[PDB]
Formats: sequence, C-alpha cells, structure tokens
Amino acid sequence: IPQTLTNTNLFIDGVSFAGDVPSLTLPKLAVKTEQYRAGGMDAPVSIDMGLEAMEAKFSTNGARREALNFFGLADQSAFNGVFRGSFKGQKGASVPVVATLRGLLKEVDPGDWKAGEKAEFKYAVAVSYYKLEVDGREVYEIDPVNGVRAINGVDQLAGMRNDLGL
Amino acid sequence: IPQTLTNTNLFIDGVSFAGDVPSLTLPKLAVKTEQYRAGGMDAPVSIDMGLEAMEAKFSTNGARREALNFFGLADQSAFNGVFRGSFKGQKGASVPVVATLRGLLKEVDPGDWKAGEKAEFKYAVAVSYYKLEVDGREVYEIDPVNGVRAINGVDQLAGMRNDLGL
Amino acid sequence: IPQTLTNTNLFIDGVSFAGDVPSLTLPKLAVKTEQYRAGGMDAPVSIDMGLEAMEAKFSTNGARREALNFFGLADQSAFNGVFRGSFKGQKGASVPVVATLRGLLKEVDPGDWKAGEKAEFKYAVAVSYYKLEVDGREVYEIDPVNGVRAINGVDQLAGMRNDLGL
Amino acid sequence: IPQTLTNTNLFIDGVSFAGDVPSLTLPKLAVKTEQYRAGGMDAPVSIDMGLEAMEAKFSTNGARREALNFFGLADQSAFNGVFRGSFKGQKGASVPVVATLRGLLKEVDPGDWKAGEKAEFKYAVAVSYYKLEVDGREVYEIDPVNGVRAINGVDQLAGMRNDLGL
Amino acid sequence: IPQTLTNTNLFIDGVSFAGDVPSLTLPKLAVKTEQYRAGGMDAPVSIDMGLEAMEAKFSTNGARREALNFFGLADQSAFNGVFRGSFKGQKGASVPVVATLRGLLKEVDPGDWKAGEKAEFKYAVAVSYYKLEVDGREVYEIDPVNGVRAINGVDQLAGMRNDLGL
Amino acid sequence: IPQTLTNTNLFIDGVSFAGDVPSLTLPKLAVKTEQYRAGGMDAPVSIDMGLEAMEAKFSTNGARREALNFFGLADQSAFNGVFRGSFKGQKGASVPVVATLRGLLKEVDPGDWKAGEKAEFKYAVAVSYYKLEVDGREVYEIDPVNGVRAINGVDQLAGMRNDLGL
Amino acid sequence: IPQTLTNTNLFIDGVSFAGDVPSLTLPKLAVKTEQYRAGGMDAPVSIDMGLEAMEAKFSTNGARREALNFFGLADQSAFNGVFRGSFKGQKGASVPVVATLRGLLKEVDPGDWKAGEKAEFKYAVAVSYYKLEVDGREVYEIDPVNGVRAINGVDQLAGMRNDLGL
Amino acid sequence: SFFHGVTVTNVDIGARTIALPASSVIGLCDVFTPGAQASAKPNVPVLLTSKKDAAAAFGIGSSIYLACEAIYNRAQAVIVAVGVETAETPEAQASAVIGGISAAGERTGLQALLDGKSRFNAQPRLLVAPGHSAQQAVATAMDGLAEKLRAIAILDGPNSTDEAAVAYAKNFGSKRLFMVDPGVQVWDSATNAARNAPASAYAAGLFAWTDAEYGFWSSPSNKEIKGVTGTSRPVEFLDGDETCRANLLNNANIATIIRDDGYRLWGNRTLSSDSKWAFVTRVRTMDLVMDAILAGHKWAVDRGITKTYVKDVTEGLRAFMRDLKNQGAVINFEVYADPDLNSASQLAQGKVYWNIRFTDVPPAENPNFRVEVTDQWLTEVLDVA
Amino acid sequence: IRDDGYRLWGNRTLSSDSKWAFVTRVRTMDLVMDAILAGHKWAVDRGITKTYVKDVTEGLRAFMRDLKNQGAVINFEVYADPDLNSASQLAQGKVYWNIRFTDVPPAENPNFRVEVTDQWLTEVLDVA
Amino acid sequence: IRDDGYRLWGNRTLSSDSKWAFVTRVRTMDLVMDAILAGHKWAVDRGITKTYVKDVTEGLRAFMRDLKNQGAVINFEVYADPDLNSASQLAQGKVYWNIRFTDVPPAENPNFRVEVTDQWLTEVLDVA
Repeated sequence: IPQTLTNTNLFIDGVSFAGDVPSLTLPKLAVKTEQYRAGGMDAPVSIDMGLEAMEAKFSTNGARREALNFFGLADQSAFNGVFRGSFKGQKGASVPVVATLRGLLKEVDPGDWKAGEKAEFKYAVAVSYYKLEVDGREVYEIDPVNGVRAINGVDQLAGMRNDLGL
Repeated sequence: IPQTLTNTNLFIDGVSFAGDVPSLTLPKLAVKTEQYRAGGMDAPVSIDMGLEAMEAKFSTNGARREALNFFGLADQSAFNGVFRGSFKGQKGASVPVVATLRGLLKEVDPGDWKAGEKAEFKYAVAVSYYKLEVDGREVYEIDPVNGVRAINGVDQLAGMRNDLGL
Repeated sequence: IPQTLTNTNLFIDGVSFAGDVPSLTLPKLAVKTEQYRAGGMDAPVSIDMGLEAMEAKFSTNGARREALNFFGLADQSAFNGVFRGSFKGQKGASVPVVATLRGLLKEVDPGDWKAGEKAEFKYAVAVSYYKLEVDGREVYEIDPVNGVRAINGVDQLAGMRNDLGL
Repeated sequence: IPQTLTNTNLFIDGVSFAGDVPSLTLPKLAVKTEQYRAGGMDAPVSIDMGLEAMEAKFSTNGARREALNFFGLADQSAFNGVFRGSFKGQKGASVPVVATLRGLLKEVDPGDWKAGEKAEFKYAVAVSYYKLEVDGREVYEIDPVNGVRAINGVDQLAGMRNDLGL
Repeated sequence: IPQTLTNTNLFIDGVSFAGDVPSLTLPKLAVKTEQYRAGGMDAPVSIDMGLEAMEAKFSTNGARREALNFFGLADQSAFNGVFRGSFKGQKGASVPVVATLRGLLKEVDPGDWKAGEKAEFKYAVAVSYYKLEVDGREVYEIDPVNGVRAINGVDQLAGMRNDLGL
Repeated sequence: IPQTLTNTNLFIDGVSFAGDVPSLTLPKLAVKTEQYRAGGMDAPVSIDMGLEAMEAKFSTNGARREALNFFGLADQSAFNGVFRGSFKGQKGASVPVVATLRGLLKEVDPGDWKAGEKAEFKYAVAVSYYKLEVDGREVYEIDPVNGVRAINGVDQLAGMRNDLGL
Repeated sequence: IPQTLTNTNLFIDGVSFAGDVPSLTLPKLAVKTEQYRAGGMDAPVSIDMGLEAMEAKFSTNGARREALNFFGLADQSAFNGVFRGSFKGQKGASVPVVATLRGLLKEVDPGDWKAGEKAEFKYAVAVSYYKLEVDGREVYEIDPVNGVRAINGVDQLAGMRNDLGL
Repeated sequence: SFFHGVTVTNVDIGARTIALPASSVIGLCDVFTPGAQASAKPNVPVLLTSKKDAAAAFGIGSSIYLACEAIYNRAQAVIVAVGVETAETPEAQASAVIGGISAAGERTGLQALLDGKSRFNAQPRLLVAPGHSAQQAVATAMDGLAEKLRAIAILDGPNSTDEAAVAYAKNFGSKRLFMVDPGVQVWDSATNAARNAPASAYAAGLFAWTDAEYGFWSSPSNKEIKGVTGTSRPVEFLDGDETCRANLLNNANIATIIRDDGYRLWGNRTLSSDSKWAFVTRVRTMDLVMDAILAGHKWAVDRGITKTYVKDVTEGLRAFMRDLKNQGAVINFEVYADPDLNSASQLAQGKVYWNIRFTDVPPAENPNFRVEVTDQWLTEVLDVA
Repeated sequence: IRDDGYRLWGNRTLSSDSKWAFVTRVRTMDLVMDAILAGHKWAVDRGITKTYVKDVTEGLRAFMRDLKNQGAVINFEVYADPDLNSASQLAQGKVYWNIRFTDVPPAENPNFRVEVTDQWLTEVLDVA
Repeated sequence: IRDDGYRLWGNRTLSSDSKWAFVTRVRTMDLVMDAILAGHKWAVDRGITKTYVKDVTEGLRAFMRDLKNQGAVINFEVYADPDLNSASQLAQGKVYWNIRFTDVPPAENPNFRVEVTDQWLTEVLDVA
C-alpha cells in the first residue's frame, strides 16, 4: 500500500515557512544498546540503556530572520517549531505526519555563497522535547528532563520512574 | 515566499572586490552543547556552553594584493572586511544580507596552478568580531573578547556578564 | 538474564537531584581479612576482622546548595541521602536498587573550572549507617556504632554482641 | 535541572583577568576524619577533626604581572582575589558562584616554554580565609586563624570556641 | 575586474622547464592559531603563534634530470627554484606573480607508469625561504631561520626579534 | 586580553642559541609553607619559610658544545645564561619576558639516540641567582647566598636581614 | 642553526654493529648537588659533591654474540665500546659525536619474545671511564678511579687531587 | 558642597534585618498620618522595596510602617501600600479603608490596590489589612476584592478570646479568605515594651518567603514567622485530638501561631464552605499556575487565527505545564482543546476553549505515629545472652 | 493596560454595526482595496477590448491571490457580475465586478477552562 | 597632602559647568578622540563610496569597543546621524556621526558609616 512523502512544511513559532525549507530532518530516535556479551553465552544481545542525543535539522535557503533569531538563545528549549509532512498514499487520503520539537537551536551553517547557487542556510536544533504523531495519533513522545519515553500512550519509563522515586 | 541568494560582493578595507570572489562563506555560528545526560533521566539534553571558533572564508581567484596583504599581520583583528550578499526573492525587492567581521586573516591557500584553470587563491579569517545584519537589521552580534553574544539587540550574556563581574 | 543499570537518581534530604548527578558510588563493602598464616599449614586463609571504612561518593556538576550545605556539619551523620538506581533487565521489569546512607559529608572537591567543560563538583560522605536494598528487600544493613552487620535480616554480629555484652 | 558551568572570571586585587585564566580551582574543602574504630564495634565511623589545608590554584597563560607580583610576599594573606564563575542552567537565569579567598600566593610554576604552545604559568595560593557564595548567598566561610567554619550563617565551631575560651 | 591565471612556468636553478610542469603549487601560508578560549569570555579568538610548515610542490611529467638531481641533497635548502605565473586579466596587461623558494627537495613520487598515460613525476620541496611577489612587488617574505615574516616590507617579527635579542 | 607565548630564545654566555632549544623552563618559584595547624584553630594556614630549590632546565637537540662545556664546572654558578621569551598579545606589541639565572649546570641527559628522531640533549641548571623581568621591569630577584628575595624592588627579606645582622 | 641527530653506530671491541642497534644511550652525566640551605639565607643553592653513577645502555635486537659475550665478565671494565653518532645539521657538514666508555656490561634484558615482534635484547654498561668528543674535540672525560673529571682539557679535580695527595 | 576624601560618619544604624528577596507581591492597606516627612498622598498606592522607602513614604511610627517592617523582617518583597488617613470612629475608619470609587479622580481605599498593576506591575497576590479586619465590613470588602484579583486575602480576626474568633470565622466561607487569629506580640525596641500587632502582616510576609524558598505551591503551615516574640494569648497545642486550642481554631478554619515566643504559623486550612478548596495550597496553586500561563501566553491574545493557532496554544500550554511538573509544582496534568465548544461561530467571534485538568501536591498533614510499648524484644537482650 | 503603559488593548471599534466590530475587519477591507487600485491604475481608461473584462478579473485574481499567500485573507472570489455588465453601461464606460472574500478573525477571548482534580494522585505518591 | 608632600589630592577642575567637574571627564573626552583620529586618518580624504559611511561607523565601533575592553569607558554608541547627512553636505565633502558614551566615575567620598554598639556582647564574655 504505497505511502511515500509528497509535501512538507515547517513551523518555528506559528510562522509558516511555506516557502523556504527544501529539507527537513526529524531526530533519529536511537537507543544506546551497549552490546551485552556475558557469562553463559556466545553472541551479544544489547540492552535498553536510554536514548541518544536527539538532534533535528531543517535548512531554509533564504535569509529568513524568524529562524536565525533563535540561535544561541539563552533560554535553551525556547525554540519550538513543528515539522509537518504529508504522506500521500496511492489511494488519495494523505496521512498527516507532524513532529513538534521544543529544543535549542544550537548551530547555524550558511554554506558557500557562490553568486549562482541557492545559498542554503542550515540549522540543527538539539531537541529536548519531541512528540511525533501520525494521522493525529501520538506515536512517540520523548521527554528527557522528566523521563517520559512513551510509545503511543504507554510510558516505557513508568517502571524506572518509581524505582528512581521521581 | 522563495528568497534565495542572487549576487554577492566582498569588502576587505573599503576596497570593493567587485570582480574576483566566486565564493564567500560566513562563519558557521555554532554553540558548544556538551550532551548532558545525568541523574533522573535517560536521553541527554544539551547546554549552552558558549560558541565555537567562528572562522569565515572567501576565495578570490586573482592575485589581488589587497587580500594577500593581511596575512599573518602582527595585529590580529586588523583585517576587517564585510561580506555583502543580496537575496533576490520572487517578488523583486531584494534583502541585503551583510556580515562585517573584524578578524585575523590566518591562512592563505593558492591551489594547483595548472596552466588552464582558475588558480583560485583561498583565505580563512579566524573571526574575532562578527555582526550579521538582514535588511539593515542586526540579527547577530558575536563579540568574544567582551562577551556580547546579542541576538538582535537582546544580549544573551547580559546575565553572565554580571556574575563574572565584567 | 542480562540486568545492567539504566537510570540513576540521588536524594540528600528528600530533595530530588533529578538533574545534576552524572555519577554515584555506593560504599565498597569490604571486610578487613588479615591473611592468617599459622602453624600446621602453608598458604594463608583470611579472617572476618570487621569491615573497612565505608565511604560513598556522588558528584553533582551544578552549584547545588542542597548538597554543599552539609559539608563539615558539626553533627556528623546528619547528612542522610538515598542513592536510588534502576536496573533495567532485558525482560522489562526494572529492579529498584536503593541505598540509604546516613553519614558525614566529609569533603567537597570542585575540579578545574575551565570556561568550557562541566565543572563537576565532587563529594565523599564518610558513611556511618548504610542499608542497601534490592527489589524492596534488605540485602545489607551495616551499622558500626551499634554493631549490626546484617545480611538480609540475619545479623552476623548477633554472636559477638553477646560476648561483648552489648 | 541541568546547571553546569559556562563562563569564568578571576580577580586578584580588583584587576579583572578578563583574558588570561583558562583554569581556576577552588580549594577542595575536606575534613580530616581519622577513621575511628573502637570498642564495641566493628567498622570505623570517622570524626570531624577540623579541615585540611585549603589550597586554591589558577593558571593565567600570560606574563600578567598583577599575579606574579604577589609571590612570596612577606605579608602572607595579602594576596586576596575572587574566583567568580557563572553557572548557566538550562532555564537561562545564571547562578553567580563567587569565592573570595584571602591567602598567600605560595608558588608559581611556568611550564615548558616550547615556541609553539601556550606557555601557561601556574599559581597555588595557600588559602587562609575563604568565603564561597552561591546566588549571592554565603554557603561557606572558613576562617582558620579565628575558628569560624560557618556553613551558611550557622557557625559549627561556635561550640568549640567557648570550650577553648576564645 | 576578472584576473585569473593563464600560463605558468617553473624554474629550478635557472634552467627553464618551459615544457614539463602541468602543475605548480605555492606553499599554503598558514598561521598556527590555537583557538584561545579563556576567562571572561565565551567563544575563542585565535592567536598568531607563528606559521605552519611551508611546503611547495610541482610535478613535471618528464624524466627531467634537472629536478630529480636535487632529491635528498645533503645541503638542505640548496634546491632554489622560482615559481612564475602570469595572471591575464580581462584588460590585457598581465600581472607577473613569481615565488622564489629556497628549500629542501624532500620527496619525489613517480606514480603509476601505465604504458598509456602521462607518467607524471611529483615533487614536494620543504620550503625554507620564500618570497612571493606580485607585479614586481614583494607581498610576502617568510624566512624561518632568521625570523623575517615580512608582509610587503613591514616585518611583523621586528618586535619579537628584539624581545628574543636576535 | 590574550597574551600567550609566541617565540623563545636562550642564551648561555652571550652565544645565542637561535636554533636548537625546543624547550625552556624557568625555575618554579615556590615557597616552603609548612602547613601550620596549632592551638585555638582547626584548619592549617601555611607560613613563609623561605623558597624551594630553584632549578631551571633547557634542552637543545644539537651537540652544541657551548652548553655541554659547562657541566660540573668546578666554579658552581659560572654558568650564566638568559632565558628570553616573547609574549605576543592579540594587540601586536609583544612583551619581552627575560630571566637571567647565574647557576650551576648540574646535569646533562642525552636521551635515546634512535637513528630517526631528534636526539634531544637535556640540561638542568641548579639556579643560584635569578632575575625575572617583564617588559623590562624587574618582577623577581631571588638571591639565596645574600638573602635578596625582592618582588619588583621591595625586598621581602629586608626585615630578616636586620634580625640576622647581615 | 638546526643540528639534530641523523644516524648512529655502535662499537664494542672494534666489531661494528652496523646493523642491530635501534637505540643507544649515553650516560646521563649528573652531579650530586645536595641542596645546601644554611644560616644567613633562605632558599638553597646546591654544591658540586661529585658525579652520579654513569650508566650507558644500548639495545641490539639481534642475538649478536659479540655483545652478549661480555656479561658479568670477571674483569669489570673489560667491555670497552664506542658510541658514535653523526649529527647532520641543515648546512650539510655533519658533526661526529663519539663517546668511548670502558665499563662493566652489568646486565642484559631480552624482552618478550612474541613470534611477531623485534625481540630486542637490552644492555646497561655500568660506565667506569667515559670520554665524550664532539667534532673530534674532547668535551668530557670522566674517570672515577683516578679523579679526572676534565671538561675539554681543564681538569676540575686538579685542585682536589692535591688536597687529597693523589 | 562636595567633600573629597573618606567621611568617617558616626551614626546609629541598628543591625541589618536581613531578608531573602521574594517575588509574590503584597497589597497592604493600613492607616497613617500625612505629615511633612511621610510623603504619600493618602489614597495613592505607593510601591515599596525597603524599610527606607517605607519610612520616607510613611511616618516611622505609623501602622503602615509597622506592617511594612513585619513583612520585610521575613522577606524582602515588593509591597503596594495605601495610606488610609487615620479616621475617628470605627465605622468611619472601616469605610475609609474599604474605600470605593467615591472621589471621581481615583479608586480609594482597598480599591486603590487594583491600580497596583498598570502602576508598578505589582498585582497583589496577597491582600492584607492589619487590624482593620476584625470589622466584618472590611473583611467582606477584602473577600470581594480578593476574588476580583485571585489573591489570598489574609484576615486577622478579633484578637480577644477564641469564642469570638470562631463565631467570626463562621461568618465566612469564601475560598480566598485565610484567617490568622492570635494577635502577635512583638517587643518594640522604640518604646521598649511589648507592642501588639494584628498578625496578618507577619502571615503575609512569611507567605511571600514561602513562595520563594520552598515554592508558591508549598504551604506556609509549619514555617517560622521571623521577628516577633510571644502572642497576645498563649496558644495551646498538643496531640490526641482533645480541646487543644490550636486544634480548635484549626477546625474552625483558622491559622494560629504556636511554639515558643511566636515560633511559627500553623494551619494550611482556609475559610471555605467548599471542602475541595480547604487547603490554601490548593487555591494558591490553582491561581499562580494560571498567572504563569498567562504571563507566557500573552502572544496568544490577539493575532490572526491560523490553522495552527489551536495547536500553537495547546502545545505552549503543555510547555509551561510540563515545566511546573518538573519542578514539583503539580503531579501530572492534561491539556487539550475542548472540541464540544470550538466552533465556526465562536471562532468568527474570536473565542475558543481549552481544558487544563491537573492534580495539586497534597500537603502532608496529620502524620499518625502509632506506637506500642511491648515486651517482644526482651529475651532478645538481657536474659543470659 | 499593564505596567507603566505597557500596551494597547482593544481591537473593537465604535460601530453600531456588529459586522464592522473589529478594526481588523475595517482596515483589511480598506487597505486590500488600496493595494488593488494601486495596481489596476492601467484599468481606469483605455479602449475597452473584448478581453478587457478578463484582463481585469485576472489582474484582480493576482493581487488577491498574493494577499492570500502572505496571510492577509483566507480564500476569496473574484468575477465580473453579469447582471449589470451591459451594452449600455459599457458604452458609458462603466462595468462591474464582485470581490467577495473572508478576513482573518483575530483570536480574542481564549477560554482556559481548568479543573484542579485529584485524578493523578495514586499515579504518584502512594507506594510507586 | 600627607607627609612631606606625599601625594596629590583633587580630581576636581576649574569649571563653571558641573558636567565637566572631573578632570577624568575632560581627559577621557579628549584623549578618546585623539585615539579615534589617530586611526581614522585614512577617513579624511578619499572618494566617497557607497560604503564610506559604513567603513567609518564600523572603524569607530572598533576603536570605541577596544577602549571599553580595557576599562576606558563603560558602553558607548556610534552611528551616522541621519538628520544632517545629505546630498548637499556630501557633495561638499562633509558628513556627520554621533559618538555618545559614558565615562568611568572616579570613586570619591566613601562614606564609612559606623556604629559602636553593644549588640555582640552576650555573644562573647558572659559565660560562653
């Protein structure tokens, strides 16, 4: 049932970037693993050790102001932004995929201005909070400063929250 | 609202390089982060630890003199220069983006002279001071030897300036 | 049955340090031994001579106040604190490991402040009392000023308590 | 609530070293302990026996004069100096941590001058007096020649001061 | 005012290589920098620490003898050579760029002889002395064993020459 | 105001070693302290007890003769030598730091001659007399056999000179 | 005037080891000092008390016989040997440095034979007599059993020879 | 003149009181006498940051100044004072303190406190009227105002007896009203004798300090009223239910002041007919949580409604709300945009709705230490062993 | 309102007619047309051709569309009102068009409904 | 003052105008400009280009900033006064800028207020 991504749009603070954003990138949600090899067994196995540093990145190719004006902002996690993306599907009805991500803008990379090529600024928000929804349905909600890694409702850290006494 | 960069020009000391400068590069403004993982939470979060070493680079492909004659100049931060860049925009009115950057010229790299190819010198100013403006409006002003990282007016180090007693 | 430690949290006086505590360290419970070699035998054997000086240590990397404000406190063993640590386990259900340790804060070591690195304070409570529990089950309870070295209930000094007449 | 240290500054006699001081080090406040094992108990316990020799150390990497000109100064405890350090915190508002320390400069170590490396002088003030404040609030005040070890106001030697008759 | 490089010629010891030299390469003049981050400031700044190892390289694709016969020559800095290069300029009058460089031949790399491809020897003089002129005007003169880094006349080491007492 | 050390030169008897001296080392000026803990006070304090054995060390990596020919010389304190070092400073004007040190050559250590590595001799003058100047201004003058420890003019032993009757 | 060591060769009894000797080591000529602190002065000064035990060491990585066959030889100081070493110098003319050293072989250390690594024997002659020459010119001649410590001709023990009546 | 040197000035300055700076502002309404020095036109809300400003603004020997000192002694907070010129009769005094619109110029009396915001951004979170509070009239005014404000109004009932206090408390039941009965008795150094204060000033001051070094969501129940000595009536407090005077007043929804020489406050409970709002912690949380929300969603109160407006706000809420959870303020929460209300009609008319259901930290109260003196561990020791 | 004359407060305007209650409504309806006229200047003269009606109805759809793109409005609809465009009116120069569109409703009166419950109570505290 | 002509005494200067009461004020205001001119020597000739105004307003912000770094002043503000810069003035070479800044107030008249009390009396002596 071919889905595929058709169109994409990017918000920062309500301000639509319907225009300059030729690339988005959601934070690669990865676990920490640590290949556990130990007594009684050959071949490791790997363990949930917590997630990796979620970093997201978009790249407007216009001097956009509304994006540049969050860089190094004293209040880390002030930059909010929402990465919407419509997946078409061969049978018409498009699936809205939307990923709000309150984080810290971190860095800004304007590449080689060449007087004949889309300048293309770049950005890389060090994501703090991150909720990825599909068809208006929570699939992920990863909150580090709180411990709320919750796959579609069920909170996989509800058991460690107690043992830590949070 | 497609913007994109159209034309580019580069100043060093008032002397326009309207001619040889097929590439400019503004300093990639990046923070230092340090992925903070700590008690009570899985998944890091990242912290404003100050910026990275801002280095800017242009690359005239002519033996230009006015550029070469700043290399290794005893007085680091004597090289001034202004990196102007006009963003067109589909609706005509172009947005002037201009980035003055008092810094130290640092290094000069003339590549492979081949008797049939633009020689292309290269340069890489270790930027000290750096003010990036958009549409005649301060967006950045990063001054290390003073601590003046000021996103469009508001100075994000105004709070650490006091605690340090500067 | 891979267990391993996932997340960690540290209490001092109820105040959760859900935040700054990148390292905990429970007191290395060691006996005093004294390698007993004697008549009738080659090769020593080693004897329970009582425990070693239990010292525990955590290390918040923030100027935390709630921790610093126990140093050298006249009333040795006023510092309480609880070192909780959740062990994941490949089969989900996490094992709460928690180690209350009423002791004397002893020393505080702020390392090299470098203007670009987590300062990392350090602490080293000279543990007086110490109860280590696993899955809400007493595994250790070592109390020197009383003589109550009790592996999960059974008190191994119940026999010396009588001979001393305590 | 991630804090961490961002920037640092160092005073000697009002003269700001806003410049050369890539490392500070506050005096490791440690007690003397003496692992007390004694009758009626196995396992020691440790006693407040007074503090250890507080020594602080900074290390300007410039021939700074204002620092060098306190070495071996006849009047021990003439060197004053204040070690300020701003802790950022993820939520913006930085916590000023400042540690005045009237002491004796003691020693000065210029390392290997290598004609291609920051020379880096070194210093190690044998601290006499020492007041560490956090957010403009006294956390420590250790004064040996007077006996005034006072955790945030309350003086833990107020009881021994009387018994000694000082 | 488009300049660009048109033709190139290479001398070794007066002997013109008007023929085999499809590539020249002047020594990339770079400073040593060392990103100086220190007290009172976030963001480094970078310092003149002296230059980098100037190495120049040409690559005749003929068994030329006059070049090969300097390799590993006991008297380092016997190899002289002058790298001339004519920059055209759209307005006719060509700018002579010429870079004498007394140095040590260092290494020689004959690549893959393939019986159907320009063999192309290679060379890499470890440059000792180096004077780059533009339009018959000294732009650089870098002499390490003497300390004579002189941008067009003015000697930027005239101040350190005195302090060293040379 | 970044200073840092750029270049270095070393004299022995007027003969400049402009060449072989990849490392200098000024004598670590340290006091003797002796952590004074005593009646009426917890926490020591430390006392000026006189300086430590000033030893300086350079390390030419050439068989230099002019240096080797002072070893074990009957007349201790015949070896003179001056350790000059130019500190650049970001604002150009370099600060001459120069440290004359009449002493006894003491020892000479030629390390592992490896037929493919700078042999690197080593030296370690047991410094008798020692005057360290900055910007042509006496900062230190330590003379043991005379008692003349004089921080920039003022002689801190002028008071003990009288009591000893020297 | 860069010198540096290029090649090295090692003799034992005329037999050249032009082959196996990847490391030589001349005896670290050190005096005995004894930091003299005494009445009328703070800060020690250090005295010529005679030299230290000169031990030299080479390390052929072949089962060489000609070297092994001097170990523990009844006649201490039968092992002779000459440690030659050619210092190149940037200006061609190499400086012969040669160090004859009649001594006692003392010890031999064959390290870890690993079936895939240069075995590397080791040696450590307890040097009795030792004459180090540079450019065919005596720089040192240290003879203990005779008292002939003579820096380039002049004998620094000529004065103690008389007082002892030798 | 301008003296050039270093003036050694001998002057009596009696001991820095010291006070941790707070944030929660205090709407003070008391009496005073407008003299030559007390520069403060009677019905004009002035702002105060320290005792020096209090003095220069009000006669050092004024009831206003006394309350100001009673607050500062605990915490250096921002006060909005209103100098009700001393009237004669109790009726005239009460009426003059309650105020109203009266003088077409401005809102007099307690109503002047509504000028606190827009004047100095000092919107009173804690209303207080020292003494002028026994009067049922002033208290009713305090309650109404307190509602039109969302501010805990701190009353002080009839200082004399307990029967009067209880009878007085039964007249109320208004959520915001939080009463403190025992009139504090502090040793005035000036007259060198035990003064008699109305208690409300000290309660409000400590309220501010509790908001700071503990949290606005932590009760001031067990916190130490700085300054002061005994009360005007020794308050009993023991364990075992009983007729413990404290237990009595804290079952008529009144806070008392217990332990040696006015050690501390006592009573998280508040005057409320509704049991849900029994705890001041509940009310204060429910109020200040929203203060933080609005001071943050300022941008949300205008602006062309876009497709993403609803989401911008429901997420912005989940940000502030989440942060409060992190720092203890609440325990879980739930924000969304109530669908059965959000319509085309309401949106065309600007309006729009959301839900913010959450739980507040229950203040631990009444720990029940059950204890049995047995003879179980008897043989375990003593006998032989 | 707000500290020391912080800001303005009130999008409403003096109007007996509820439709024009918002200044946003009035200002939009006015300045939209300013942009239209300053752009259709060419349209106010010129020999009426067969394609005159279309040149204008498209020119309108250009400016109007652009305004939609940059937020100014939310959808619109332009056409050349037929029941009016006649030979008589055209001979006398005149001609008509409709420009019905919708304006951005300024968000006002956010109703934060809040309930302090005790639902998430057991979820924390007790045991856990 | 002080023993045998120890030292000077008086930062004040003869001035009817209170603003220029301190020699520190006058000397700063003078030598600041000496440093500016000895540095903007290049700026006093040269064909006015489009970027002339900016070259100078930045060059000023360089010297000015450096002075701030080394204590000389405390903040500053440089720009090119618009209400004066005109085509006429520029054709006649002239051009204007503002350089408003603040100067270091010399600490003078420290007022050591002191009270010999009897507060810390019981804290010592009696019993203890």
